[PDB]
Amino acid sequence: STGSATTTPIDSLDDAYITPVQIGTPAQTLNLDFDTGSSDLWVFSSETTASEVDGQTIYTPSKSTTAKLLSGATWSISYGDGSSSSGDVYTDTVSVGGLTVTGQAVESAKKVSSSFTEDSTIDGLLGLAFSTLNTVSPTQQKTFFDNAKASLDSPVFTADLGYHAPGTYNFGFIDTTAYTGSITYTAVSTKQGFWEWTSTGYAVGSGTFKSTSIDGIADTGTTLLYLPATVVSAYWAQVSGAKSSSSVGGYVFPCSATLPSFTFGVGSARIVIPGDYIDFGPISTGSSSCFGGIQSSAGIGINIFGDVALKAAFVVFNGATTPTLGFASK
Ligand SMILES: CC[C@H](C)[C@H](NC(=O)C[C@H](O)[C@H](CC1CCCCC1)NC(=O)CCNC(=O)[C@H](Cc1ccccc1)NC(=O)N1CCC(N)CC1)C(=O)NCc1cnc(C)nc1N
Repeated sequence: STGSATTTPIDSLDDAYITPVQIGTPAQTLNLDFDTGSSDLWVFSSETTASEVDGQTIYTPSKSTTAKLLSGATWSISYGDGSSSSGDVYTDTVSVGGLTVTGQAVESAKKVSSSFTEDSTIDGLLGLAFSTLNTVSPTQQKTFFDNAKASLDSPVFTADLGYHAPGTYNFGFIDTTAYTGSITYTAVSTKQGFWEWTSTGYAVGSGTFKSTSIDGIADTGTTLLYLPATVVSAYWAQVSGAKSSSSVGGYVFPCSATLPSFTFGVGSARIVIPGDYIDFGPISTGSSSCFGGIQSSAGIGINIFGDVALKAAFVVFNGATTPTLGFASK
């Protein structure tokens, strides 16, 4: 079996992408953020504190006939930017663009951090990392992809994010009409529970390619691209006026400057990110200073290939026994 769903940017900056998901019987459609950097499927619901919901669509367990409370199970997660959510657990039917999985763990939020409440376009998350990161206690639960793996024509899923436009999430097959040239596969380390791989190097603009190993994770749930201090400093040095701002918390540049492209290595292949992709707008309404899409990871503890890098490629997440990552131009 297979499934295909359209993913849409939440705002004109591509800060995040939402995908419609059918939950329960009869279906209750919620727009979730697909996150390959987490392994929990949580949603706003009729249980969430009333004061913590501001326009999001909620899931109503009592309205679903397939819904069933997972007695004693609880969840609690906190993300890299500090956001947090927690609540109880249910099992129910979940369909993503045709692909149906019964008995999927649906984590119902009882508490959500203020950053979530302020975000009316995101109804919840669908984690696509490795099941080892699931926070359901005391009985860990499997992810949606893990649950469908056995029924898919191919234990894979693909990410095709668009720049200032809609994209596609496919489950169980490769659309050979969606990319150009060949697909380059690279080893994945599942040790930390992430889609962790190693880039082979980089280039700034038309500069010479630098051979250097960069260890990072493929995370659709992260907006920007976070690389080592040395790499990031070399990029912004090619932009007149750019500088690291203490007050803003990152690299900023004059809104009128042209950004050079950024190249990252996949094996012997190279993926090119257009400079337009790296512009994230005025730091503040009306400002002539703009925020950069490539920032330092010196503080994170790991490099992150977020949407900024991913949307420049057709990405294959091969969940075989020996998982791999596939990158192609498009
Ligand atoms: C089981 C935890 C799980 C693995 C967890 N995983 C993650 O945090 C990675 C995951 O991909 C999450 C998923 C996000 C979380 C926030 C809401 C949207 C989804 N990603 C991040 O945290 C990346 C940092 N945040 C982001 O990149 C958000 C994403 C966003 C976009 C639109 C609207 C709202 C949020 N955007 C931005 O920060 N920016 C974009 C806008 C730009 N103008 C400002 C910068 C984790 O590592 N948590 C850290 C953690 C906490 N506590 C402990 C004890 N250990 C930990 N490792």
